[PDB]
Amino acid sequence: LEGRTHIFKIHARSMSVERDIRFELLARLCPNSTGAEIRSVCTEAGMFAIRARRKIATEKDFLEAVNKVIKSYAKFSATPRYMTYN
Amino acid sequence: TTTLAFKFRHGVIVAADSRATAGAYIASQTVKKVIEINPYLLGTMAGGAADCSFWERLLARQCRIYELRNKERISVAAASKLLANMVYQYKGMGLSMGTMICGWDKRGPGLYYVDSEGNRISGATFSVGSGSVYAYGVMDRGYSYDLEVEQAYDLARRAIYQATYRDAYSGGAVNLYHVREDGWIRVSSDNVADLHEKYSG
Amino acid sequence: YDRGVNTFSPEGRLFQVEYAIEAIKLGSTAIGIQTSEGVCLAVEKRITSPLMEPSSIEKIVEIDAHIGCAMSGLIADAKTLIDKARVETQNHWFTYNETMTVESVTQAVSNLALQFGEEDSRPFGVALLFGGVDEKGPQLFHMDPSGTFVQCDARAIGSASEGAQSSLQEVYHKSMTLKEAIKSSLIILKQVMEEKLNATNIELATVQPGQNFHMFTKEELEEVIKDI
Amino acid sequence: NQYDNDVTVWSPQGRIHQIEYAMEAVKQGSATVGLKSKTHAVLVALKRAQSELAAHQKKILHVDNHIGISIAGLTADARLLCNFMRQECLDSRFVFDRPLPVSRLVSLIGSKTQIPTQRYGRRPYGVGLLIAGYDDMGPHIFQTCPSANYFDCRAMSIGARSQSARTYLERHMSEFMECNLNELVKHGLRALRETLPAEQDLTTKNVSIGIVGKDLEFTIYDDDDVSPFLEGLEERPQ
Amino acid sequence: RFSPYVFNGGTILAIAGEDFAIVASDTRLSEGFSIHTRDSPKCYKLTDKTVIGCSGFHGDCLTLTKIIEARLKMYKHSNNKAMTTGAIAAMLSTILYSRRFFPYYVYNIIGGLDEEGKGAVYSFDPVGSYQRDSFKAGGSASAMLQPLLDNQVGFKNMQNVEHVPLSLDRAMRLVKDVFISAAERDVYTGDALRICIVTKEGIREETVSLRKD
Amino acid sequence: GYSFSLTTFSPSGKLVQIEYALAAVAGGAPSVGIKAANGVVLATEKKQKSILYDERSVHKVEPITKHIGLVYSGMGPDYRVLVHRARKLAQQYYLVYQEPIPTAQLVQRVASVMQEYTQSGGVRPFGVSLLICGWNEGRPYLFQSDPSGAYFAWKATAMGKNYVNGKTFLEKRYNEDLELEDAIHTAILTLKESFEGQMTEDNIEVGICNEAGFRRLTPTEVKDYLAAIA
Amino acid sequence: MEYLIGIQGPDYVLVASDRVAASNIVQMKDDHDKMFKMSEKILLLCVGEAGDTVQFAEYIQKNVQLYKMRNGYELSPTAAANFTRRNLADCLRSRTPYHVNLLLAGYDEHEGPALYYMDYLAALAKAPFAAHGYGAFLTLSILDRYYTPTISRERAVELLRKCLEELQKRFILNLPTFSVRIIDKNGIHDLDNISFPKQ
Amino acid sequence: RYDSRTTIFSPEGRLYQVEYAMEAIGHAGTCLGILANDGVLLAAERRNIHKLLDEVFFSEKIYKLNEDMACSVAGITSDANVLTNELRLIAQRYLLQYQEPIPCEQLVTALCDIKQAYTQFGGKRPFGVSLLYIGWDKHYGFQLYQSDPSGNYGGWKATCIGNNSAAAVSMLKQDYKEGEMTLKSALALAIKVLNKTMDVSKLSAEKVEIATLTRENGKTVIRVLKQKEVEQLIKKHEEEEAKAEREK
Amino acid sequence: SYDRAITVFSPDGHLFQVEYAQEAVKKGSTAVGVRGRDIVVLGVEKKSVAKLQDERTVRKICALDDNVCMAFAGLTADARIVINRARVECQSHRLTVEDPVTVEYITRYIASLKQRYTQSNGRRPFGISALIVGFDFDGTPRLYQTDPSGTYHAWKANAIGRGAKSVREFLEKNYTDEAIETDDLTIKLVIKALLEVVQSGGKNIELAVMRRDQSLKILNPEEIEKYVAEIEKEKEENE
Repeated sequence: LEGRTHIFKIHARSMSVERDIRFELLARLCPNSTGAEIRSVCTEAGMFAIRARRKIATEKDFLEAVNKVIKSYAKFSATPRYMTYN
Repeated sequence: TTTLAFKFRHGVIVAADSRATAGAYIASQTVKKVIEINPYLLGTMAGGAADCSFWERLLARQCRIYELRNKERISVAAASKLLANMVYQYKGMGLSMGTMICGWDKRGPGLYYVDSEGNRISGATFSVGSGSVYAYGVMDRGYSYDLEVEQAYDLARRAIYQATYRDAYSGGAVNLYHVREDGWIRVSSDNVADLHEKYSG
Repeated sequence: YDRGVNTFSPEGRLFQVEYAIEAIKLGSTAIGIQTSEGVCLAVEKRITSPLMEPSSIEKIVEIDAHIGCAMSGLIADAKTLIDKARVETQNHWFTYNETMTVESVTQAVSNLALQFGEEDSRPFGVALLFGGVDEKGPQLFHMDPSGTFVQCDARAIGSASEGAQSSLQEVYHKSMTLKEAIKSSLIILKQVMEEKLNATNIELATVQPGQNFHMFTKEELEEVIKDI
Repeated sequence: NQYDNDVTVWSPQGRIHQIEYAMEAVKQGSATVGLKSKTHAVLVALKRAQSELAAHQKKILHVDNHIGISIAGLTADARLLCNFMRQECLDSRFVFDRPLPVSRLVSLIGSKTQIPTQRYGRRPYGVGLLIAGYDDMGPHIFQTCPSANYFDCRAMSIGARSQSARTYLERHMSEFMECNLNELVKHGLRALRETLPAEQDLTTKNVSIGIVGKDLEFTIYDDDDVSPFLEGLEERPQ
Repeated sequence: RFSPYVFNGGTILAIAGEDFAIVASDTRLSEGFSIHTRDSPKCYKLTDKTVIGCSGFHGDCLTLTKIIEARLKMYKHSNNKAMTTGAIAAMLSTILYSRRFFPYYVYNIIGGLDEEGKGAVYSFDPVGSYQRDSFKAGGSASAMLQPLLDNQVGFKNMQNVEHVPLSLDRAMRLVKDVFISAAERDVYTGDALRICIVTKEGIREETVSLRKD
Repeated sequence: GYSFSLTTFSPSGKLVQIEYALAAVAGGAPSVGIKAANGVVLATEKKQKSILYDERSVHKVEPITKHIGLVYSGMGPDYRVLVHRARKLAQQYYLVYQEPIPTAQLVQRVASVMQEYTQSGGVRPFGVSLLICGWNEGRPYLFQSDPSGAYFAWKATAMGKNYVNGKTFLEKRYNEDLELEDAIHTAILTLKESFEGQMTEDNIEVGICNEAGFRRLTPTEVKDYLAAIA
Repeated sequence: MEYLIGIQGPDYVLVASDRVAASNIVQMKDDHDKMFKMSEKILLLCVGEAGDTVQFAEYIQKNVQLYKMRNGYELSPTAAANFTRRNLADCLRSRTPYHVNLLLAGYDEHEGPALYYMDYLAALAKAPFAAHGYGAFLTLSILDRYYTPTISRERAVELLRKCLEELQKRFILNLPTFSVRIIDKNGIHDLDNISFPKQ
Repeated sequence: RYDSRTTIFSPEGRLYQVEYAMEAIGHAGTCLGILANDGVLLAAERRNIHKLLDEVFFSEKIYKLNEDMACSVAGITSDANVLTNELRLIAQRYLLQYQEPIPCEQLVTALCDIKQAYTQFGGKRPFGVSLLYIGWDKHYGFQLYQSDPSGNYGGWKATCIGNNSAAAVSMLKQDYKEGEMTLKSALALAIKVLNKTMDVSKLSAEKVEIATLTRENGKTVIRVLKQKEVEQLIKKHEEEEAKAEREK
Repeated sequence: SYDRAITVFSPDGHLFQVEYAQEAVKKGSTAVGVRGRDIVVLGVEKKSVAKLQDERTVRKICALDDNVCMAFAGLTADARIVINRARVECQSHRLTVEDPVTVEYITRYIASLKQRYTQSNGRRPFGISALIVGFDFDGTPRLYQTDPSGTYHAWKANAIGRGAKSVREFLEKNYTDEAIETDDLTIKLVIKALLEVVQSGGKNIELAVMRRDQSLKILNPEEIEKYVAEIEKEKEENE
């Protein structure tokens, strides 16, 4: 989990983000991934930081980055839409 | 043995004796015949001891099941109904049970009368037991719907006093409970001799 | 491989209750804490729709007047266990005039936690958190779909349970107090949840010795939310 | 490998290896030692926990006043045969009104487990029963197996790395017949300590101790009478 | 033809003291016009704070007793603790209802201490109703004993007589006097007396002989 | 406790093992059955595999009722079982109705039984088509079943080797109106049509159904007729 | 014992039962109902073993309603009567028979009103008028005397008044209060409770 | 290792066996029911028209089930014969229950449930047979229904069989009659349907079948009609072919 | 695991045939339903008249009790079994308990029945999803949805079928409960849902209402055509 938090630190410091956010929630959101895919997450939060005019990346830019890459980019854009659990 | 209960404007009055004999021999005088079912339900022992004890305990069980499943207090009519369903399955097999079912409903006062013969009925005044006809005498004399609380207390208390006075089988303590809207309330339990020295003058 | 409940591994058994252990983590989280002052408990609801009525979702039920519960993942088998458990405690009072002890409650469920059988059905997919106050006072219990029960002092389950247990072990000790464990617990909750903490995300479950009844907080809940 | 999947199918080497797989499932449990004197039988197991805040899981449990067992491995089969166990205890204890001889009981256990080791549709049982009993001829230490070939011994030990303790038993089986309860017990924890990695010590909360005697009922201990048994010890020879 | 039921004799006395419970019963065992033995204690020490007395049909007393002890082991080995006295009354009463259509010809009294360490008597009937009272005498001499106890324990039908709490030794004297007096008139009673005393510190037994006819 | 069918549809929709059972029937033997105006003549040509076998032991032409004769298409060990079933079933009709059963009732009931045996799978379907005959109420009848539970009705009907050849030879040779000896005449004419040359009194074996009832003929009168029946 | 009456008219069914639920000494209840709304044109009356009455009303009443919700429309009274008589005929030769005595009051849009009468021995009947109990003798002689097949409903009301007045004359029990229904082309209409000042 | 599918979905969202049952349906003969107010008819196709048969059965597709109700059939024969024995058991059972015949729909729904129990479980082959329903009641008069292996049922006025009858259904949408209950309009109409869609040259009577079901005075009689009126229906319909070739 | 019978959990802990049964639900016709303050209402789309049949037999909406109204998704015959079984069940509750049968009880019956139906061996689960509306306990309007898992769930509005996320997304854009309970906004609200149908064909729309005290009120597609007329009139008023 925490090597992934370390890579969150690596690709977090290497770009313009906001230093008021967390990453353990994202390491929970990443079960099985490479740090290159973590970099794809960080660049995708960069893409939401392009859409809105953002240079201090919020938590939600990473939230939509992971919900993009792992969920809305797994096969199509729909792995969920059933509750049944919660 | 004689129990009675009646509902009126201010809730339900539940009155009973406590004499239990064995034929011609007194077992005890301290027998709580009114089986307290719930904080919101009360039942009687009218014929059969472990029949009323068992079967009313099982019904208290079952209403607990109902209210735990449905998050909701049971009606009196359904409990009397399922009681009659449970008693019916042993019809003719030699069971004495003629109890009274007392409680409060969202519809208001709840009074039902279920027998071992499947004689599940509602009504307003009831009395079961050997000298129960005495209690229909003096109670149905003194009955009104618009009585007060202590009025019904001395009415039913007087009625138990007459019934236990005339019957050879009735006596002991005088248990008096009062079902309200929110839930039942114990009133008192009085000796027959105390109501004798009191009520003779 | 090990495509059934009847074929072990050359190493272990037929990991399929193990597959249900995998099927716990997809469920939402819940945290129970045993304080000597009382066992407190909370859960995350994860409401999706505005039509999704929040009180329609249950996580804490009242088994006994001092016994609550908490589920995981699949709901309906757990509901079967709740119905069975209330039946069996009702048998214990029915035949003993007294409360079944929460441990014997848990073992009583844990007998047919594994009585799965399709001949001579399928295993279950729910971990359970139990809160009670026996004669030994506050009790916090946790079992598994395999029924291998152990008592925990403060257990976190469901999704994100790892850092909840770890950060729990950061903050838990024996001489805790109740409302401290409450606000600390919801600190961990808003750390591990993804939404903004409000009245609708969570619910509380608070058994006490003097407050055996009402394993719950109603809108005081909102006040404790705005107290953090 | 395609033959080595089920109970009924004989291996071309004759060895239906699912029994060996259940043996390995027994080997995944904690280590424990059963032993007896001529007069007193003590069995001592290792408590382990899941987390630090959680309690330590027990293995030793009471069955009868003259019957003690330890366990390792599965739990549902363990509690299953515990209920069958206490069941048969109150069965002949009810009918014959006598305490049970151990051998006939354990024979009923092996015959009980023979059918799920034979028929298709049933699994073998992961079982680590260590058995201390009192018939007319005193203490008995039986051990079990998922192959239902129960053995009698004077002392055994099963679980992880128990072989060091087995060597300790072999080099002190002469010691065990004569000494009375207390020093025999500390021989016992001087068998469990070798199944420990030597960088940590046997603490209070991690151990279960049960003693049955010819005049002593089977009684289990934790942290309380164990601390009088945890004292009077030597350190590990580092 | 075969009758299932037969009367064996017996007489049970239990007194719920203030912090004690005294259960005595004779040891005479007989049938018809033949004495089987003069040694049969109907008192059975269940726990340290529960002793039962059982009369009526003797084989059902034995059978039912063994069932009770088994379920004691079920509760304890299930639940790691002993029963309360009223829990025994509950479970026992369910057992009595469990043979509703083929009853036991057995009377039953449970004596013992409560959780407060005070006397506790649960009377029973052969069908399964029960309660906690102060004193019960079952068996053949049941009507021989109750009104004197009402004069003494309840102090009933007495004018200007205060209610002294009954001490231990006073009650012991009462027990010996009532077993002498009832032993003078009952044919099912005598030759000895098993006396059981439930304290908060243990149960004491005491055997007092009676007349030998 | 298996058998939740065994039969699935083909991707074409057909049922393969039934077609292989029809392959087991058609890859067997040729015999002949002809309905005449008065009765129905059934005939086999039962040659032994060796020179040792007793032909007085096993009998292909078998009555079920005294007015009902029958043969089959396949193997004896199945045939004895389903014969025993049909015998007992006819006894059930006679226990209910106290009356000799019409043949079409055996058609419906026994055909439904074999249809049940096609249904499930832990057992094979029986590889037998039946050749049923009986002179019930004035009209004789001749009914041809299948392994697959259905049935037919023919003026004459054969099965097995050269079944189109013997079938067209009945279509050419036979006609609507014949007699019993005429049906035996064209029955031997279609019997030796594909049989071997060695056809003696013990090879061929004939059972007829007069309106007076079934009559299993003997090799005496078979030797009286088939000794150069033309 | 107790009484009810089931007079069939040309297009109407006039019925009247008691309200009595006595137990052998006293009248425990004087506002009882035995009139059971089976459907919108079909009614049931019952006098028999009081345990069997309620359970039988459960099975038959709820079973009719199960038909009514199930297909979507009401039974004929005839095949309903055959259904109930079928159920008594099944129930009788059993370890638990029922001892109840019945009569049905159906109405059809096609057949008009229909009157049936059962037994405790499961007998079908088609009547112009039917009753139960010991009073049925003293009533049905008079009802036999003043019968008209094509009679108005008010003459049936008045003849019912007459018959009840003779019922207070030479009958041993009390029987104060008699409830009344009427069936028409529409369906069930409750007429008033009928009681009488004796002296 | 021996479960084919027997009770399973496609890994997507459909059903395996029922599709192939419908593949077994369309390769069969063809029946039809017509829009008629005063009774109703059915037309059928004689499979196995080989000449050496007996034809003493008087019905091959038609099964007059209770008194005033019959049914055509398409699919495996004796399975459906079990369904006729069961069906007459159920409606005749209902008659035993009420002394009233069936209202003719709940029978059909019952049989759909019977096939449906084989669709969900039973570990077996369901019935790949679709069939027809005709009758009369007190509430809708003469009725027309269609069975499915899917457990569905169609409340029809003009029915459908498989590939031999798809163009027939296109013709019935093309030649929808309405208001005319005159049976002979449906006789020449159905003679046009089997004249085209059946590949029988000039519509031979021995390859076809017609049976009606008409109300008669409280009996609701069923006419399993003979062949000579079929012959004059052939001559009448080919006379209508002469009327069709008047336009040249 | 594989793509096989209901017993196996996946290596990530799943039951594939559950969602495989949810496909036939998702590939079913669409139906909507909202609760009024007094007049609860619903309607199915895609009647799809095929010119040669009767349609009283294909009516997908019925009742069990007079307080409750039936709707479903997926295939039809399984829902027919659930309807008949639930008629027997609500009638049995009616027999045992003399109270109006409640929605919560019978939905526990149905979802529970699908659950224990699902756990059993070789029994193909019901690929439907029901919509249950009742207003009994003082006429309190309630609608529960189901699942092929068998999870009943209280909503305030619902839409199912192919493309329910679009229609429910419109209902989120149409969730206006501030307009008190003017059943006129219930009428125009169902007219807005049928307006937001995937085809909004105007003739394939079926609707049924209840004033929580009445029976099921089946509408007419000419009053409903007047509702589309005032709907397009208000759409002209938007410009």
